[PDB]
Amino acid sequence: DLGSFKANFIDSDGNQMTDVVEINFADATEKNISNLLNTLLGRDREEFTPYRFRIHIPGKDLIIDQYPNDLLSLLQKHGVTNPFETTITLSAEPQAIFKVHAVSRLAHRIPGHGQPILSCQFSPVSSSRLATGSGDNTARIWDTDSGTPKFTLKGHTGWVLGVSWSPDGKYLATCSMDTTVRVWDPESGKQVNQEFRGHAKWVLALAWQPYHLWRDGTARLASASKDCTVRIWLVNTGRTEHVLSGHKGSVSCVKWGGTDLIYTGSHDRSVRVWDAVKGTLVHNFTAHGHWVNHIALSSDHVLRTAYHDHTKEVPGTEEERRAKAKERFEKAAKIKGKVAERLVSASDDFTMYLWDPTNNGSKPVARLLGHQNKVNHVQFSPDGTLIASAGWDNSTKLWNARDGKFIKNLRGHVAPVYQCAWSADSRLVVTGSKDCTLKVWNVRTGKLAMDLPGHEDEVYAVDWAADGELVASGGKDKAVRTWRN
Repeated sequence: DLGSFKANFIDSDGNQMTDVVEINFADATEKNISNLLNTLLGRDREEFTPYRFRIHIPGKDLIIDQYPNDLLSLLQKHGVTNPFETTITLSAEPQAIFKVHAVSRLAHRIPGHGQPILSCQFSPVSSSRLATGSGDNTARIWDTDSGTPKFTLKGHTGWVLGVSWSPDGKYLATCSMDTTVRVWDPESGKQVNQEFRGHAKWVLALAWQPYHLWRDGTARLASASKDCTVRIWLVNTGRTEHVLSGHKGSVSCVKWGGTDLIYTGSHDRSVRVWDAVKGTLVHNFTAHGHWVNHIALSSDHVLRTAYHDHTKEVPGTEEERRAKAKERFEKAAKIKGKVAERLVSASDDFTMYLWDPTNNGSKPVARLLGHQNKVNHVQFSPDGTLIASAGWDNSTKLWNARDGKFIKNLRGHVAPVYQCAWSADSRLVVTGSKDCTLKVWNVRTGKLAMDLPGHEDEVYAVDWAADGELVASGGKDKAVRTWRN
């Protein structure tokens, strides 16, 4: 009946995935073509990768990201005069094997904090445990199964600006205006040893060393401070291994990547890359024309949870745990077959820069222009294909993580957007706003999927648990809220 076409399958790198193959238009659904590609690649029936396909419109420079209900008509609409003897290039984008359901309603409101919540993060193990940091000088651990307080972590004498679980879930770290970092046991609620002292001013951000890189029988932890330095701590002994010095202004943000590089952004308007093992400066990016206050790595989500994944399988031994954590990172961070993390940074002049240190050094991949006010948060999607940026201009913007191109606005908030958080399958993003709402966005369609009123005041912090089940939020009204499907 309907005709056929030759298909040229290329991956995200632009490399041909299989030899050219003929496909009937009658069979040309995304599902069937995805099934076909999996088959051509020799995959096992039970190990198929779900593909979506960007269609390269023959005769022009347009790439369609949303697969059409009828391929033939899409081609004819675009003036493909001979659809039956033109090779169609299809970019294959692998999708998550699992699906995260959009949260849709309040699960629990839990009061406890006496001042605003500034930070919140789920355990990398499951959504059953949540941590928050507050201007009441405490962190808290919450039982999200029942919506009850679990532990109050007291000891800090200034605002808790950040909480961060160790990637294996065994520790929680907190940083504070009191110039200290504290490490806690989230199962017992007890502080581990003494406070980490050394910074001269407020401690602004934390980054755990990825689990698969731990050595000397200890976890390592990086802290960024207003004192313009980063310190690397040995967690077991509380000793500072390295002081990363050179920034001429406050180090507002810090990330620790899967090849043992540390990344920093500063009010001295620079973004720097450091060798964590040697404590030496590797790259100094000076493109920004204003204070840098936020950075993100393409690999953040996979490094956030070490060996913990959607399978809920935890390997038995230290070695196996390391191996699985490493394998997950390398599978997620390889571009063109080589491990290569990307970095995005934001300055107060509304600008973002996209970096590929491995392949570009200090020449940025792209400059990301479009926001009409400051960026308050930026996150790569877990699969590293997209960037979401939360703006003071009431918008969240989506960008291509490969070339920095603007893709679409997420419009809906009526006040500054303070944070965003990706679902683990890269399909959804949740945002929290000054307007006291959370909104869940369908990334593929660009549309509001779910609107979540409830908070009595501004929302400062949001997280989407890696297992997908719960979203958490907190802000000026002091009570934590969890959200469920």
